[PDB]
Amino acid sequence: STLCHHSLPALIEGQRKYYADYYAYRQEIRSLEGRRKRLQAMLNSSSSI
Amino acid sequence: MLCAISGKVPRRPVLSPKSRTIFEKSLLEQYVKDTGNDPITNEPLSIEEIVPNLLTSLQNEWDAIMLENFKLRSTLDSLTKKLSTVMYERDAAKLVAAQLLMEKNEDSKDLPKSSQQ
Amino acid sequence: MLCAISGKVPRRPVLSPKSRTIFEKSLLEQYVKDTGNDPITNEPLSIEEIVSIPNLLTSLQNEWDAIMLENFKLRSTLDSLTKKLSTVMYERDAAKLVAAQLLMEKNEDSKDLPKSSQ
Amino acid sequence: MLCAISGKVPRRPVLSPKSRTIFEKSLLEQYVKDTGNDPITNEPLSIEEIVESIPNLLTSLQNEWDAIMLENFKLRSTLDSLTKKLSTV
Amino acid sequence: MLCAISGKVPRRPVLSPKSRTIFEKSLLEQYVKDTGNDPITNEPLSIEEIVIPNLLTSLQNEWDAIMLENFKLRSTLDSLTKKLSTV
Amino acid sequence: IPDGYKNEIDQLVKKEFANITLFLEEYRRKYPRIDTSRYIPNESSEVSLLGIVDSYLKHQEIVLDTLLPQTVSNQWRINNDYIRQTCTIVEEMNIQQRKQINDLEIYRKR
Repeated sequence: STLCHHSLPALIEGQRKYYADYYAYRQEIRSLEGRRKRLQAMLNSSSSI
Repeated sequence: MLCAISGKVPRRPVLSPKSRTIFEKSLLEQYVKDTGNDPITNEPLSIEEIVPNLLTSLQNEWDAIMLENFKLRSTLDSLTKKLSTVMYERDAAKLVAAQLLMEKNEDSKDLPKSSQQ
Repeated sequence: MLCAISGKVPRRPVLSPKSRTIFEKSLLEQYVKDTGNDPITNEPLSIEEIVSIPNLLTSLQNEWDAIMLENFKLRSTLDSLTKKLSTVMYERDAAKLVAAQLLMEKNEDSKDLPKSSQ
Repeated sequence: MLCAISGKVPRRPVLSPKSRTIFEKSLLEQYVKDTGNDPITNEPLSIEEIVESIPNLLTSLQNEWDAIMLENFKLRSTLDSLTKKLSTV
Repeated sequence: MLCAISGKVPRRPVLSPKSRTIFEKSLLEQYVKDTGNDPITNEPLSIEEIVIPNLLTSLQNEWDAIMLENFKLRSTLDSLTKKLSTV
Repeated sequence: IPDGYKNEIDQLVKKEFANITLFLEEYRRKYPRIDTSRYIPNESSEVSLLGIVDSYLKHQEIVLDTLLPQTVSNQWRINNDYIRQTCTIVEEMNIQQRKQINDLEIYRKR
């Protein structure tokens, strides 16, 4: 019983699920190029002035 | 309830002790007298060689109970998993606003203090 | 050690050769007859492919109580997720519109500073 | 149609070659494991020798076990009585 | 609980999909590297190839045992009955 | 701010939201079906004989034959060992998930 409850909270109810959060962070890798690319073009116009 | 030679309903179901398959006494006897062999397996055979549900129902209904619990659990985890990716990404996207808000606020004070002078 | 269907401790465990997972024979034999495919991976799989007093009254009563109130409460859990899986997606799309509205706001404020110099 | 041990309809019947008699695989194996013999003829036989509403349903199974327990009891006290309905003779 | 090859408690159990039996990964891996086969059945196997109910079954044991109890009384009745017909 | 900016942004998100089997399920209402409460009580003076023999003797004989000890604790401790093999396997997966979870966060950090 104790072991079962612990496993349920610990393996099924948490660590496997956190992987989804990691995937969400992973979309992240793609928002950064978009973040920088906007900043890079915004910098280019500032240089002209 | 069928013989394995002619395909009739056996009135006198005899079986061969080489390959377990219920024949009828007349047909198997005619096959032996033709050639001493079993008709299905072609093994040696002679004439002398020839010779609770309530619990089962309780199993059958349980078999469905397990099948139902599986499909119910799959959608549980698979759907709730989309809940986790949303909640993480939502508060993540929420931080975009907090950063965007303060920057938009900085532009206004900067431009208004400059446009003033 | 457990079955990958019912959540049992199998009496006659059998493993499928397409997807290495141990199922109790009666439960896997049922699934093949229903639809001939592995339940987990959805890959083609066949049957050949596999490799008195308290007991009547108190214990049996509790087993059908535990099954009844569990699946009913489990059906209640599934409804709540569908109830507001919707509150998640709506609040998400609501945030998307804020970001899109702020994205036009910020760069435009930042571009007005660049124009101010002139 | 009927296994000559329990009285059930066999779900995996097996026949003994020493004596022509279709048993059930589970019951015949138990008898051989006790003593290597056939239950009818007492001939030397081995294992290799063999050739292969709902809430009311709860109370029904309760009554059926309740009935079989008495049906087994009544059949043994009668056996014992005949022993002295024979020993007295 | 045990590894069929060595007879130890395997610390990394991997079940084969040709002959269903629990082998220790480190042991079976060497067996495959020797020759691509399963040790028991000698069937071909590669490294990639390696990877309420209890209460109801109890009631079968109850009835299955009681059915034999009836035979002990049915068979003895057939002998005591004929130790009576001839008497 | 784990107390200001989240509360601020939540209000802005809030404002954009201001803009936009039969037997089993019935038993769930909270009542288990009654079983045979007969065998235990009975009565010597009272009614029915079968209850005495069609309820108590044969079951007691089956009980005394069932109630056992021949194997004793050996059969119990053998199953206790199996439970320990089952438990350790779960915690090994807890580790494997723990490593890969921290490993993904590690890549994000850079």
